[PDB]
Amino acid sequence: PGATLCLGHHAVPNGTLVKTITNDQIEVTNATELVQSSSTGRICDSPHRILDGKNCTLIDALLGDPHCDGFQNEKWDLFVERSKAFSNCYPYDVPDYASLRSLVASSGTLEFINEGFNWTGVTQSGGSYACKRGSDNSFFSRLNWLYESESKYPVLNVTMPNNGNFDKLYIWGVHHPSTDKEQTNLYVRASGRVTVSTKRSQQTIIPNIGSRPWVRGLSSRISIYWTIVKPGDILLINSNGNLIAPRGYFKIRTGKSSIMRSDAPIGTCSSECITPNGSIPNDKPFQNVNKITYGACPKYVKQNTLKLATGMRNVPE
Amino acid sequence: PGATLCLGHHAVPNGTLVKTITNDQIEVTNATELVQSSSTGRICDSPHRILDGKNCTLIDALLGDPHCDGFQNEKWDLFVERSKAFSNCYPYDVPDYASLRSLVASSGTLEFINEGFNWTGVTQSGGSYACKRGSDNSFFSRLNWLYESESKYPVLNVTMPNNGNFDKLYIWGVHHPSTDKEQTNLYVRASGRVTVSTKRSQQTIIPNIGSRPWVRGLSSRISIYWTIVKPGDILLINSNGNLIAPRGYFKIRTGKSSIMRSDAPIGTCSSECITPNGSIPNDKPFQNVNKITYGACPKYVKQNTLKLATGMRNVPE
Amino acid sequence: PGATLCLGHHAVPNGTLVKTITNDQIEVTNATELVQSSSTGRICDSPHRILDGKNCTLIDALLGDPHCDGFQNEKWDLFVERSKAFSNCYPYDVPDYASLRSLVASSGTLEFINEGFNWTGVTQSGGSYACKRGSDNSFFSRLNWLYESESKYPVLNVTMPNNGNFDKLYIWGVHHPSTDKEQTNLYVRASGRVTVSTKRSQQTIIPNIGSRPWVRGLSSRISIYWTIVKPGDILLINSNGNLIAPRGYFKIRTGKSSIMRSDAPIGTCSSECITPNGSIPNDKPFQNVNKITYGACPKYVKQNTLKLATGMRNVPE
Amino acid sequence: GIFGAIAGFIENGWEGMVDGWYGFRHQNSEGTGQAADLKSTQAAIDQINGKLNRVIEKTNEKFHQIEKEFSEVEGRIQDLEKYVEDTKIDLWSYNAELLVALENQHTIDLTDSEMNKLFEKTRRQLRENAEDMGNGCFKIYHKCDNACIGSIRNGTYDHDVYRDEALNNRFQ
Amino acid sequence: GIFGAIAGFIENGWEGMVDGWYGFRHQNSEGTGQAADLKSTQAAIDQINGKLNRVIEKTNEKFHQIEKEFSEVEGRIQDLEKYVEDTKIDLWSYNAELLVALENQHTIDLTDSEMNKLFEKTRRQLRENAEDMGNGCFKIYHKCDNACIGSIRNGTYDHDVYRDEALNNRFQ
Amino acid sequence: GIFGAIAGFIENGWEGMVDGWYGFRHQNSEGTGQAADLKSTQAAIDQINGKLNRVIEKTNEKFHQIEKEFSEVEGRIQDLEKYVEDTKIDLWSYNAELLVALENQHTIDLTDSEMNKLFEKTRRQLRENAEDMGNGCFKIYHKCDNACIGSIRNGTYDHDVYRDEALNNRFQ
Ligand SMILES: *[C@@H]1O[C@H](CO)[C@@H](O[C@@H]2O[C@H](CO)[C@@H](O[C@@H]3O[C@H](CO[C@H]4O[C@H](CO)[C@@H](O)[C@H](O)[C@@H]4O)[C@@H](O)[C@H](O[C@H]4O[C@H](CO)[C@@H](O)[C@H](O)[C@@H]4O)[C@@H]3O)[C@H](O)[C@H]2NC(C)=O)[C@H](O)[C@H]1NC(C)=O
Ligand SMILES: *[C@@H]1O[C@H](CO)[C@@H](O[C@@H]2O[C@H](CO)[C@@H](O[C@@H]3O[C@H](CO[C@H]4O[C@H](CO)[C@@H](O)[C@H](O)[C@@H]4O)[C@@H](O)[C@H](O[C@H]4O[C@H](CO)[C@@H](O)[C@H](O)[C@@H]4O)[C@@H]3O)[C@H](O)[C@H]2NC(C)=O)[C@H](O)[C@H]1NC(C)=O
Ligand SMILES: *[C@@H]1O[C@H](CO)[C@@H](O[C@@H]2O[C@H](CO)[C@@H](O[C@@H]3O[C@H](CO[C@H]4O[C@H](CO)[C@@H](O)[C@H](O)[C@@H]4O)[C@@H](O)[C@H](O[C@H]4O[C@H](CO)[C@@H](O)[C@H](O)[C@@H]4O)[C@@H]3O)[C@H](O)[C@H]2NC(C)=O)[C@H](O)[C@H]1NC(C)=O
Ligand SMILES: CC(=O)N[C@@H]1[C@@H](O)[C@H](O[C@@H]2O[C@H](CO[C@]3(C(=O)O)C[C@H](O)[C@@H](NC(C)=O)[C@H]([C@H](O)[C@H](O)CO)O3)[C@H](O)[C@H](O)[C@H]2O)[C@@H](CO)O[C@H]1O
Ligand SMILES: CC(=O)N[C@@H]1[C@@H](O)[C@H](O[C@@H]2O[C@H](CO[C@]3(C(=O)O)C[C@H](O)[C@@H](NC(C)=O)[C@H]([C@H](O)[C@H](O)CO)O3)[C@H](O)[C@H](O)[C@H]2O)[C@@H](CO)O[C@H]1O
Ligand SMILES: CC(=O)N[C@@H]1[C@@H](O)[C@H](O[C@@H]2O[C@H](CO[C@]3(C(=O)O)C[C@H](O)[C@@H](NC(C)=O)[C@H]([C@H](O)[C@H](O)CO)O3)[C@H](O)[C@H](O)[C@H]2O)[C@@H](CO)O[C@H]1O
Ligand SMILES: *[C@@H]1O[C@H](CO)[C@@H](O[C@@H]2O[C@H](CO)[C@@H](O[C@@H]3O[C@H](CO)[C@@H](O)[C@H](O)[C@@H]3O)[C@H](O)[C@H]2NC(C)=O)[C@H](O)[C@H]1NC(C)=O
Ligand SMILES: *[C@@H]1O[C@H](CO)[C@@H](O[C@@H]2O[C@H](CO)[C@@H](O[C@@H]3O[C@H](CO)[C@@H](O)[C@H](O)[C@@H]3O)[C@H](O)[C@H]2NC(C)=O)[C@H](O)[C@H]1NC(C)=O
Ligand SMILES: *[C@@H]1O[C@H](CO)[C@@H](O[C@@H]2O[C@H](CO)[C@@H](O[C@@H]3O[C@H](CO)[C@@H](O)[C@H](O)[C@@H]3O)[C@H](O)[C@H]2NC(C)=O)[C@H](O)[C@H]1NC(C)=O
Ligand SMILES: *[C@@H]1O[C@H](CO)[C@@H](O[C@@H]2O[C@H](CO)[C@@H](O)[C@H](O)[C@H]2NC(C)=O)[C@H](O)[C@H]1NC(C)=O
Ligand SMILES: *[C@@H]1O[C@H](CO)[C@@H](O[C@@H]2O[C@H](CO)[C@@H](O)[C@H](O)[C@H]2NC(C)=O)[C@H](O)[C@H]1NC(C)=O
Ligand SMILES: *[C@@H]1O[C@H](CO)[C@@H](O)[C@H](O)[C@H]1NC(C)=O
Ligand SMILES: *[C@@H]1O[C@H](CO)[C@@H](O)[C@H](O)[C@H]1NC(C)=O
Ligand SMILES: *[C@@H]1O[C@H](CO)[C@@H](O)[C@H](O)[C@H]1NC(C)=O
Ligand SMILES: *[C@@H]1O[C@H](CO)[C@@H](O)[C@H](O)[C@H]1NC(C)=O
Ligand SMILES: *[C@@H]1O[C@H](CO)[C@@H](O)[C@H](O)[C@H]1NC(C)=O
Ligand SMILES: *[C@@H]1O[C@H](CO)[C@@H](O)[C@H](O)[C@H]1NC(C)=O
Repeated sequence: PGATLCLGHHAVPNGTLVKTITNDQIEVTNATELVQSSSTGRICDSPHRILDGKNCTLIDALLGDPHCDGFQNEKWDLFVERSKAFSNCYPYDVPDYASLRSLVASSGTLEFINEGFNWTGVTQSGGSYACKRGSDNSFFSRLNWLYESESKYPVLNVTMPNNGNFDKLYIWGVHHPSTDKEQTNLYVRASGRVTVSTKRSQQTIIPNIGSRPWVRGLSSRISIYWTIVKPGDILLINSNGNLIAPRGYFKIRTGKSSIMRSDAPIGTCSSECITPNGSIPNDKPFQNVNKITYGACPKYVKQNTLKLATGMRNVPE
Repeated sequence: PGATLCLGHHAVPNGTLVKTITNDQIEVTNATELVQSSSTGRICDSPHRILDGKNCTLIDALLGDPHCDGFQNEKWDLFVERSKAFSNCYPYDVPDYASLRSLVASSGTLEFINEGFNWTGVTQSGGSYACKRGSDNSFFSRLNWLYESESKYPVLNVTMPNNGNFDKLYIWGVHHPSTDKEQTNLYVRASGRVTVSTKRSQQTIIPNIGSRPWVRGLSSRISIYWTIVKPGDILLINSNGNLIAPRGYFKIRTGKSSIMRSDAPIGTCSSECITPNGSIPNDKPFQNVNKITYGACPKYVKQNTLKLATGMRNVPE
Repeated sequence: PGATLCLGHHAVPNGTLVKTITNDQIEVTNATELVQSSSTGRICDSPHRILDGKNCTLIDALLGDPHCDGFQNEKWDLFVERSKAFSNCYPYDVPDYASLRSLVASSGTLEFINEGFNWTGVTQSGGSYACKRGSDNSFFSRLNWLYESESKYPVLNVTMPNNGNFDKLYIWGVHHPSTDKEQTNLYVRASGRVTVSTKRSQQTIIPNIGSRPWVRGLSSRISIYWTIVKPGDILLINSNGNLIAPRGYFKIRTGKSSIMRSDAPIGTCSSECITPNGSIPNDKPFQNVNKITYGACPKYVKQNTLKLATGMRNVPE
Repeated sequence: GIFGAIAGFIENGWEGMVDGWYGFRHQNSEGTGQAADLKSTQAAIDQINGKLNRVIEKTNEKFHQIEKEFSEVEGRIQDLEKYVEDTKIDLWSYNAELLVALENQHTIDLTDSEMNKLFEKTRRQLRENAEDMGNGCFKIYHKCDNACIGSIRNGTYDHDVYRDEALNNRFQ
Repeated sequence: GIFGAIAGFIENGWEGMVDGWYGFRHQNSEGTGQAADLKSTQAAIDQINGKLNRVIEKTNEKFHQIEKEFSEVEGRIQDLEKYVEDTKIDLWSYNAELLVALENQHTIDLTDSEMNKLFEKTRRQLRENAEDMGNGCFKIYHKCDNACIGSIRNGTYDHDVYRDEALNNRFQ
Repeated sequence: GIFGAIAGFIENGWEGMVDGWYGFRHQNSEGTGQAADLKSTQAAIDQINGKLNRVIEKTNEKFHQIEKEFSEVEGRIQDLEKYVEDTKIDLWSYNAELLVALENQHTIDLTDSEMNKLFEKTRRQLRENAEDMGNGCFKIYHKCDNACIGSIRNGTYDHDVYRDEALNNRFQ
């Protein structure tokens, strides 16, 4: 004359192993994955403004390499550099390439404003067959190759004040001829000098004559440099030869823009987190896809799986 | 015929919400704040030795800009640079300004020992109206502007051994004239050269003639450099023009000194932790006032509040 | 008519104090040490390949300082630099010494392949009494001191393509004579120039004539530089004087090699973890021996002891 | 495991309980039955969903950073860029590993706790009318039909109604 | 919450208990009363003060560091300086958030534990002379005046003195 | 400490128990005795060895890194190298300090738990034949010789054999 009442808990036939403080592997009824380990392989074109660089690196679009003319005045949240990109203008180098690429990438714009520099006494718009634009010998669109006029090259001494309320980025250069005949033919003097200064800073570059390895038709080179001018400051360009002059300035902005090396295709979808492998969801706190990321992303970790228990210990019969 | 005995716990009418592993907001009877989020706005002048730079940056006090003469041979735990500081001597630049500022700041002293360099054949103590000291044209107090004597400038080749038991910091410079007439008038030769070497290191700087933007009366510049000489090593200064010579050395020390950019006023109080906003108490483990700090400080975190429960769950009736 | 049954737990007469969340010091029956704080003082010669530099720094073995001839073509997992090391060849400097030391150390090999550069028109294998090899004046074994032949020094313009499938490291240099007579005697021209370029990069160094402090017999110097050439790229060396030419290239590898400053002796034992104090066991998760380590090592922490409880609270009677 | 109910004095779980995490099985004069306890089930689920919501709380948003892959050997600065990133990754990997270990240890203990709490709540209801058989079951010393069992499951069991009958059966 | 006393089988706290964290309320032949238990109160306070002292243990002292604000665009080196600091701040912010969550979870559980321990200590004193009513109260089956209640509160209650009277009332 | 057994209602440990962590002492008609309980002992040891194996799990292997000691003053880049390393060391030192504090708090609580579990298991075996004296001891109200005590220690005690004798002694 009585009853039995038993207390108890559920179980499942298919439990899942998790780690604890005390156990490398203990079975619970359910768990959820905390490490994002897959990607669709596509960079979603929303919500960030993606600019596909295609055949152009950011620096070649900045300087104005002819096949990069379509990038004039472009904007981006994320500039995507493709591994197939190539230069096809005058062979060049950028001392501290990495820094110029970074500061332009972070600025997020190639917005360019022409300025009327006073180049009285020299010929402008030098060109080369290494840098063709359609049918004609040409040059970087944002740079101005100066050379002798009527067999003279006077000491250039020109100024450009920043009377606005925002910063100006100036890209300029120095020409390295391959022989002494080139040097005297272009600049009369046996050696040049380029000095670009502000109230507070100065850069002097002395060109170097000599052969470099043949690239796109030429053994000569140009070297690229940059100068930022704040409001109330003044740019002063002083040269007696080999100057590759700016045509104006780039507007510098601050904000959330950046640049990524990736060959992933761009698709029509929305994703906050971008990796070079493609966009990834961000519902999990960690990810093992790529330490390189952009946007609202899970944190990169070495583990490819981390199971968070969402149920009790599984004790079957 | 009996009694009732009830066990229980207290509660308060005014509980406080805290976060737990499982609950974003749960009410406990009391809690204490772990993030320091306020400042009095004053930098306490104890226990650290505060040196208010006032109108002077550290580098201008180092070089000896006339309105910074009061900083000669000063010491500090924390040098405070004010945003109103200004240079008022010969316009100049320091390649790697940031590093020289850092190593002097960390050394914590401007202690300067004159040395008798042998400048036979040149005139000493060149001056400029850009750098007035009272009524007279003058120059940086710790630098020695050398120039022609009787229309010659011989190859200077002078030495200064470190026979002591501590390191010597030498500050020196190079003069950039604005025109060729200046160059020949001051140094005879059409171009100068400054080489400063030790047994193990060397620096050569070639000056550059040309106009820079007008600053404090001048389109010319000087460029500042530095050389450390260890015990048993020797300084050798070699120049055929444009040398801005040191007058001696700065004693380099190691220790706890540093430098801070701040406009906060200095007050009579004691505080171990200094931020640019002012001193803050350090009884809490974290702070959200400023990532820039000096002394025994809480750790900077992004959160502006973190409540540590100091009581049980609050269960009112 | 009954019994008593008491439940209980053990204790020990010699408990050990540990820290908890709530207690700075509470006694448990046993604990184990988690911070490795001692070393035998010997670097175990297994399982990593240890190369004792002895009297030679890595850079002096790279360049080929005569007393370092035994290091030609050596390999290592860990190169150990001794504090007694010394240079005994031509006095020199390396701009960015730290980086060249690092990239060679990480490469882990001094494997050197001679290449037949075309030095027609100059004399080769200049020597100096500062760099004796046995009875004869000599020079760095991997460098080639070029100078005038029959009182001329033509514009050198030589090339070396990388037609293989691996990277080439070239070490080269520039000679700084101490006087104008040296300059003209060795290179005819009043000043030299060294330009080393690839398709994508270039370096030009202008030598500087003048006295430096006497070192090993000389007031002149040489300056060391380096250039990496990838497969399909080409090295081009262009100079009109003061060139210190490479004799070939070093094979660059990637892998686990590195370099350590230590005076600890090398012993016959096996240890995965190496510190400058000597090898340490790696059975504990943390260590307080040295923040400098190599291999499979515990993590460095500031604490010199951390006791993990391995037993219950100790409650004696 | 720290209370000793789940995987302890309760021998195993019930795969046939599909409508709750915790509950009751009974045998009486009218047969046998099973019923889920929703309050204890919901208490454990609420806690687990709370910890899940915290772990996924907010995604750091980062924009321009440092470079992390390099095509050229450079030395010092590249060594430091690589070391900074490797340092960061190792610390976040440590945080992730520890977080999951601590959370999973706590989840196993809290679910064990909720099982124990339901058992203790039932024991207290039954007063002197039942005895703990040691395996999660109570032997109820009086006739307890389906409504009576139901009264225990919904917290309205009146122990005074049955005490006389239960005491008589318990003590011979 | 993990023992189920506070916010569990004890329905609510006592705002009128101002001289302790835990304690006793009684009803007997002489009236009603309330008294704080100092030992349990002090045990919970000591633990909380221990964890508070650990959290505030030692202030790192730092002197010359790196720059963290910049007036000029510079590129690579400034990117790395900013990234290093942002990395550090995010990890310390994580440590601070986790520390408070873990500590607060533990503080709620330890204070629940101390309440349960006092209840279990009282139950054990009473032996066969009282029954647990399920809400934190014991029904004491014998006359228990103020001194008797006091004896229970200070651990000197002698259950043998009252056992005969209590057994008689309990079992009809 | 969180269950209140070790350093709680069990007054102290037994230095003379050398063959186990937990166990039984008895007094009966044939004398007194002590015996270790291996299952509870092993359960606590297994858990501690599990946490020990996790703490020593894997050694990071690092090869070429950054420099950490410097013979020359350099400024900006050296400041950053030093700051990166000091930042890393402080965070690992924090992880190590927290890890040991959490683990040691948990080890003390789990060993307390295993003691409580053995006590509760024994209580449940004894049913109505014994009473909890409040200090970790049961008063067993029937003749219980060495084999009987042994039956309790190995989980085969049959409470029905002694219930009549025990009830008679318990209730006058
Ligand atoms: C310092 O030393 C360097 C190295 O010796 C010299 O540099 C070389 O200069 C010559 C110019 O005289 C360069 O020659 C040119 O090579 C180009 C590359 O050709 C490649 O591709 C073709 C297939 O398309 C292959 O067959 C070939 O082997 C190469 O792999 C050619 O495109 C050029 O040819 C065109 O112009 C010439 C006219 O000169 C025609 O005859 C051709 O038919 C064609 O129209 C040209 O031959 C050579 O590439 C340079 N080498 C390097 C490594 O840069 C410097 O000149 C020297 N400095 C001084 C001052 O002497
Ligand atoms: C390369 O090109 C640059 C740019 O054109 C030249 O640099 C200029 O050089 C002239 C000197 O000939 C500088 O002129 C000086 O400007 C000073 C700044 O004046 C400012 O403030 C006043 C109010 O106080 C304003 O009205 C004015 O507009 C400016 O905003 C003046 O202080 C100077 O004036 C004093 O001296 C002159 C005598 O020359 C008197 O007439 C005046 O009354 C007063 O006493 C002076 O006028 C000019 O500032 C420079 N510009 C820049 C940008 O640097 C280089 O000279 C040139 N190089 C070569 C080799 O030709
Ligand atoms: C620019 O200015 C610098 C500094 O004045 C000059 O550099 C000096 O040049 C002279 C050469 O004329 C160097 O003199 C040499 O010093 C060597 C170092 O000797 C040290 O060790 C000995 C003990 O062994 C001590 O007694 C001595 O005091 C030193 O501490 C000696 O080894 C040399 O001596 C040998 O050669 C000479 C022949 O010249 C013999 O007489 C000796 O017996 C011995 O065989 C020699 O005396 C001097 O060291 C340089 N100093 C520095 C700091 O570099 C530059 O020459 C000058 N430039 C120009 C263009 O003038
Ligand atoms: C200026 C000119 O027309 N010179 C003739 C050359 O064609 C020739 O040398 C040949 O030069 C080829 C490259 O020539 C250009 C180029 O890069 O396209 C021609 C450009 O108009 C010129 N631009 C300017 C502003 O001067 C440019 C410039 O001088 C260099 O790029 C500077 O480094 O050079 C190519 O290299 C051929 O291989 C080469 O033979 C010379 C002598 O042969 O004759 C000139 O009439
Ligand atoms: C040396 C001198 O007296 N020269 C006369 C100049 O006054 C004048 O050019 C004027 O120069 C002005 C600046 O002059 C100084 C200065 O900076 O104060 C005068 C200093 O004594 C001199 N110091 C030395 C050691 O030579 C200094 C120096 O040459 C430069 O700073 C080097 O860059 O120059 C100011 O620039 C006026 O605007 C300018 O007209 C010339 C020609 O006018 O006459 C000289 O008699
Ligand atoms: C070339 C030569 O034999 N010159 C004679 C010198 O002995 C002497 O100047 C003396 O030079 C000494 C150092 O001489 C060497 C050296 O460094 O050993 C001699 C080397 O053969 C030479 N190598 C080459 C390829 O030319 C080397 C070279 O010129 C320099 O190292 C370049 O900086 O110099 C030492 O310095 C003595 O102190 C010095 O007197 C001169 C004039 O005295 O006579 C020459 O016959
Ligand atoms: C996302 O993309 C990254 C970057 O491309 C992928 O990581 C890369 O994975 C490849 C695997 O093919 C690694 O290369 C291989 O390494 C092995 C040795 O581990 C070697 O035997 C092969 O010959 C090859 O070189 C590569 O190192 C690695 N890169 C980095 C920077 O870690 C990743 O797999 C992609 N993830 C997803 C989910 O798509
Ligand atoms: C301590 O001082 C720091 C540094 O000055 C203070 O942080 C700064 O707070 C200001 C708020 O006025 C931030 O500037 C503002 O930003 C907003 C957008 O967030 C913008 O709309 C405003 O026009 C203005 O630019 C500034 O970014 C921030 N600086 C840093 C480095 O974080 C801080 O508030 C002070 N704290 C205390 C307790 O005094
Ligand atoms: C492993 O080797 C390291 C590096 O040599 C040792 O650390 C060094 O310990 C010495 C102790 O003699 C420290 O120097 C001394 O500092 C005190 C002040 O703290 C000063 O009064 C002395 O005159 C002397 O300068 C040195 O700073 C320290 N180096 C570093 C980088 O921390 C360490 O002790 C060795 N550990 C073992 C287990 O062998
Ligand atoms: C509850 O917490 C509050 C705030 O954390 C405590 O108030 C502090 O009390 C101390 C000691 O009297 C004062 O020195 C502080 O200035 C107070 N801080 C604040 C922010 O008011 C309070 O003492 C704690 N205890 C109780 C029982 O309320
Ligand atoms: C208690 O801890 C100590 C030290 O942590 C243990 O002693 C170690 O014992 C092992 C196995 O016998 C030896 O290999 C080690 O060399 C010992 N270490 C030290 C520092 O002595 C001990 O075994 C632990 N257990 C007991 C029961 O004491
Ligand atoms: C431009 O430069 C020339 C030469 O120095 C000068 O004559 C002229 O006035 C300057 N300005 C303009 C607007 O041409
Ligand atoms: C200083 O230099 C001159 C010129 O070189 C020289 O004659 C003189 O001896 C040197 N020493 C002293 C003390 O003047
Ligand atoms: C080497 O250089 C000389 C001079 O430029 C040249 O005549 C010769 O052909 C080149 N090649 C060889 C193999 O000598
Ligand atoms: C509880 O169950 C009894 C018996 O089934 C039922 O009569 C009563 O309505 C229920 N009450 C509540 C509050 O669930
Ligand atoms: C305990 O309380 C009783 C009754 O009030 C009192 O007589 C006795 O002295 C107290 N003893 C202790 C140890 O507190
Ligand atoms: C338990 O102990 C009893 C009494 O000593 C013994 O007879 C029996 O064999 C034991 N059984 C088990 C399963 O240990």
